[PDB]
Amino acid sequence: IQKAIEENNNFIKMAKEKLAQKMESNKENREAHLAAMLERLQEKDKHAEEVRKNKELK
Amino acid sequence: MRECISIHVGQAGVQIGNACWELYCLEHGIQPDGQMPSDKTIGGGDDSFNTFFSETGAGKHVPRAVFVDLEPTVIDEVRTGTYRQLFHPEQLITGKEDAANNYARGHYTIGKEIIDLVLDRIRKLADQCTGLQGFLVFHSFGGGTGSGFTSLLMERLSVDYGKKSKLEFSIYPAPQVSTAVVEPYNSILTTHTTLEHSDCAFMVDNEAIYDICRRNLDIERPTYTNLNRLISQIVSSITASLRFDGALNVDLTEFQTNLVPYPRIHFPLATYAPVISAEKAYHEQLSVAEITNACFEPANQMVKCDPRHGKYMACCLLYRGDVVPKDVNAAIATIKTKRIQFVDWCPTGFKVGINYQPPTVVPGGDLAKVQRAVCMLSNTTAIAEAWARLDHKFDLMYAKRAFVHWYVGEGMEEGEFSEAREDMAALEKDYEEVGVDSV
Amino acid sequence: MREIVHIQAGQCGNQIGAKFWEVISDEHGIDPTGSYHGDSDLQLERINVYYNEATGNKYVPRAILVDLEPGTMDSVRSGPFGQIFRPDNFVFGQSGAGNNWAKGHYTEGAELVDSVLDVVRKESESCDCLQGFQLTHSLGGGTGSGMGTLLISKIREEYPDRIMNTFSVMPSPKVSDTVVEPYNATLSVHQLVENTDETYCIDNEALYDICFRTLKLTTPTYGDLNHLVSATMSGVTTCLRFPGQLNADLRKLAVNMVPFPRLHFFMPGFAPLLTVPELTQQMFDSKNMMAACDPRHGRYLTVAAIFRGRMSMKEVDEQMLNVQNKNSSYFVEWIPNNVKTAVCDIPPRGLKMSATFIGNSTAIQELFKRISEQFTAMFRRKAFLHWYTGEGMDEMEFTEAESNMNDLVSEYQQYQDATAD
Ligand SMILES: Nc1nc2c(ncn2[C@@H]2O[C@H](COP(=O)(O)OP(=O)(O)OP(=O)(O)O)[C@@H](O)[C@H]2O)c(=O)[nH]1
Ligand SMILES: Nc1nc2c(ncn2[C@@H]2O[C@H](COP(=O)(O)OP(=O)(O)O)[C@@H](O)[C@H]2O)c(=O)[nH]1
Ligand SMILES: [Ca+2]
Ligand SMILES: [Mg+2]
Ligand SMILES: [Mg+2]
Repeated sequence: IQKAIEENNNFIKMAKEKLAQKMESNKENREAHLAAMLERLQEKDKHAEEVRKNKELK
Repeated sequence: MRECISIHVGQAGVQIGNACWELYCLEHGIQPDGQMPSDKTIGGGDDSFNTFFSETGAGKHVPRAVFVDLEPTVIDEVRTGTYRQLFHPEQLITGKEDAANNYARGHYTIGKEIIDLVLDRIRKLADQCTGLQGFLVFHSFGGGTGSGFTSLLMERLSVDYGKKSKLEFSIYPAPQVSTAVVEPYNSILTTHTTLEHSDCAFMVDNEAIYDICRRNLDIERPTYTNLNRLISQIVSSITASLRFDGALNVDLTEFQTNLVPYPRIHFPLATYAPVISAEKAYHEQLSVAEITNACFEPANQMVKCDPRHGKYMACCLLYRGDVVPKDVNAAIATIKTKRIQFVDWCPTGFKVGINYQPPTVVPGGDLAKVQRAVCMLSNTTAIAEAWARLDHKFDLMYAKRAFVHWYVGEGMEEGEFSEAREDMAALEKDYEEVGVDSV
Repeated sequence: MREIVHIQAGQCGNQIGAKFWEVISDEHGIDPTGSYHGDSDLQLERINVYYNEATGNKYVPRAILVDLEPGTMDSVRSGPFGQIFRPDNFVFGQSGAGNNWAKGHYTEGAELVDSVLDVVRKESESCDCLQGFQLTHSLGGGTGSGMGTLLISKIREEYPDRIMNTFSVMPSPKVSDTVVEPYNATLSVHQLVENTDETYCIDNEALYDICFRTLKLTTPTYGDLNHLVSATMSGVTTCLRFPGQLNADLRKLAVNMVPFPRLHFFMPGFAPLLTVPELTQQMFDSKNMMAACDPRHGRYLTVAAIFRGRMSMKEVDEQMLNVQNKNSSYFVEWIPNNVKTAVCDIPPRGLKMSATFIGNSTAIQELFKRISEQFTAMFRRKAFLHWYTGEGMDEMEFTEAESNMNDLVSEYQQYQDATAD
C-alpha cells in the first residue's frame, strides 16, 4: 500500500511538472514570436525616418 | 455515492451534452424545470439516478454537469433553450474568443485564461459528492477547444484528482461535417496528450454516424441534431448501468475491467442496434436475436473499421428493455457459429448485462421507439485502422509543414508534432503486438 | 461580440467600400438613416460584426474613410447611404498622393497616418472582442497603395494578435489611370506579403474581361467593374455576417485557407455572371474568376465555396464531391479535404441562388508575373524613378520589392510541383 501511494503521488508530481514545463515553454515562445514581429515593424519605422531625412537633405 | 460528473467541452461536446441530458430527463421522468414527481425523497437520496443528478431542497434535480466553451454562441442556446432551468448558471462557463480550430490556442493562448475557473467550478460539483467515481469528458478531436482545452483539462484533472477514473466520448473527424483542414493535427495532438490521462475512451466516428442516419433512418443530409440524438442513445446505453438498477444490471466499471487489458489499449468499439425509422418499425418487432446479429454487422459500428480483419480481446453486450438471458444465450450461440476470432491470451466468452428499463426516444426525432435495444462494446485491434487513417492525413500535411505556422505562432514547437506522431506510431504498433499469437 | 473594423483608403478604396456597405446594408435590412426595416431575424443575429448600435436603435457602420484628398470622400457623403457613416470617421487630407506610392507611404501619408490611428483606436476600444481589420484599396494608386500599406504596418504594431484582411485591387493596363502603376503594385505587394494574413486579389484585368466578353459591355466603366466587386465582397463575407459554422470569423478562415504565411493571396470567384450542377461548374471556371489567372494552369492549395439561396444540401454535397473527383489533378494531394463548403439560406439581391468561390491556387503567380514583367520593363531603364527618389527612397528598396515578389512566385511554383510520395 505504501508503493501504491508512492506511485500515485509520483504520477501527480510528474504530471504537474510536465504541464508547468510546457506552459512556461509556450509562454516564452509566443512572446519571442511577438517580440520579433514588433522588432521588424519598428525597423520599418526607422527606415521610414531615414527616407524622410534623406529627402530633407535634397 | 458513486456519483459521476460529466464535462462537455466545445461545440460538439456541448451539443451532444444537450442531447444526452434531454434523453436522461426523459428516461427518469425529470421535467425541464428539474422537477421529478416520482421522486419522493426531497432534497437528496441514494437512488440510482442520483449518480448523475443532484437534488435541491426545492425538488429540482440538477445535472452533475459542466459545460465549457471558449466562445459563448453554443452555450447561450442552453441558457435560453428548453432546459435552461435545469442547470445552475455557474455550470455553464463561456469565454469570448474561441480557439479558431487551433489546438495551441485551446491548450495555451486562450485556454489558460479560463482553466482555473473551470477547475474551480468542477471542484464545487465534486464537493457535493459523497463518493465521486469519476468524470465523463465529451469533446471533439478536430476543434481547437475540443482538442486543446480538453487535453489541458485532462492533465489538470489528473493532478487535482489523482488516478480517479476519467472516461472520454471523443468525436472522430469526418469530411462530411468537418469545419477545418487541420483537424488531423488537432486529433493527433490531443490523443497523444490525453493518452496517459484517460482510462477509457469511446470514439464516435462522425462518418459512421452520418452513414447510419442516411442508410437506416433515410435522412438525406443529416445535421448535428440527427447525429447527436443517435450518439446520445449509445451514451445512454453505456451509462444506463450507472443510472438504473436491476438484478441483471452489470456496472460499467465491471465491463471496463474486461475492456482494458493494457493501459494504452483502452479504445472500445461501440455498436448499437436497432437504428430504425418509425415507418419501418411499424408491425416489425425486432427480437433479441435480430438486434444481437446487427451488432456484428460492421455498418452499425460507431467507428468505421473491419473487426472481421482483426482479433477480439473482449466482447460486452449491454441490453436494455424486454430481454431475458435465455434469448441472449440462444442468440449468442447462433452468432458464435455464423460469424469472431479472439487473441490467444483472452477468454472467448461474451460478458452480458441487461437493464430492464425500456429505451426512450426524444419527441419529434427520427428513431422509432423500440421495446429492446443493445450496445456492444468490443475491444478489437481493428479500431487501430481509425488511427491509421488519421495518421496518414497527418503525415501528408506535416511532410510539407502545411499550417504548422499557426501552431508555432501560438508558442508550440515542431518537436511536439513529431513527439505526438511517434506516440501514435507506437500506439499502432501496440495494437499489432497484442494481436500476435503467443510463443 | 466578434467585431470587424473596416477601413477604406484612397479613391478606389472609398468607391468599392461605399458599394460594399450599400449591398450588405440592403441584405441586413438597413436604410440610409441607420434604421432596421427588415423581415428576418437572421439579418440582425450577427449584425454587430459590421455595425455598431447607437441611440434610437440605429446601426452605424464600423467604417473609417481615409484619403489624401477630399474629392472622392465628398461624393461618398452625398451618395446613397452617405448619412449612415459616422461623420467623425472621415479622415481626409488636402495635398494628395499624385499616384505616388512614396508620397502615400513616407511623406504625405505619414503626416495623416496618426489621425487615422486615432479613429482606429476609438472604434477598437469599444469592441467586445475585436476580430481584426479589413482594408479596401487599390495597389496601383498612391493613397490606397502607399498609405494603405502604411496603415497596415502601423495597426499591426498596436494589434499584433489580430487578423489583417485586405481587398486589394490589382492594376491593369486595360483600366490604366497612370503609367507608374507597376511600381506602386510591386511596392505594395512587398508590404502585403509581410503584414497581412489574407488578401483577396481583385484584379482589374479580370473585371474588364468579364464586363467586355461575358457581360457584353463594349465600354466598361468603373461602375460596371465595381458591381462585380460588390457582388464578390458580399459573397466572401457571407460567412462572417450570417449564422454559420464554417469560416464564421476571420481567424478560422485564415487557418483553413493559409497553409504557409506568405501564400495568402486568394482568387475570388462568383456565379452567375440555374441548377446546382451548373452553378458549381461555372464557379470553378476560369471565366468566372476575379483574378486574371487560369486555375487549370496551377493547383489548388485550399478552397472555400459559399452557396447562397434555397437549394438541396444533398445536391450541393454531391456536386462538390463530383467536381473534386473529376478534377483531382488540380488539388494538392498533401492537403487532404482542402475544399470546404458553406450554405446560406439568404441569397443576394436579385438572385434565386448564387455561389462565391475563394481559392488559394498556385496559378495566382500568373498575376504576380504580369505585374513583375511590367515592373522590370520600366526599372531596367530607371524610368520615372525621380518620383520616388525625390521623396527619399532609393533603388535598393525597389530591387528588394522586385526580389520579394519574385520569391513569392518561386514559392507558389515550389508547392505546385510538390508531390505526396
Ligand atoms: N457529432 C457531432 N460533431 C460535431 C458537433 N459539432 C461540431 N462537431 C464536429 O467537431 C469538429 C469541430 O470541432 P468543434 O467542437 O465544433 O470546435 P470547438 O471545440 O468549439 O473548438 P473551436 O471552435 O475551434 O474553439 C468537426 O469535426 C465537427 O464535425 C456536433 O454537434 N455533433
Ligand atoms: N475596380 C475599380 N478600380 C479602380 C477604381 N478607381 C480606381 N481604380 C484603380 O485604382 C488604380 C488607381 O488608384 P487610385 O485609387 O486612383 O489611387 P489613390 O486615390 O491614391 O488611392 C488604377 O489602376 C485603377 O484601375 C474603381 O472605382 N473601381
Ligand atoms: Ca430523491
Ligand atoms: Mg467552437
Ligand atoms: Mg485615381
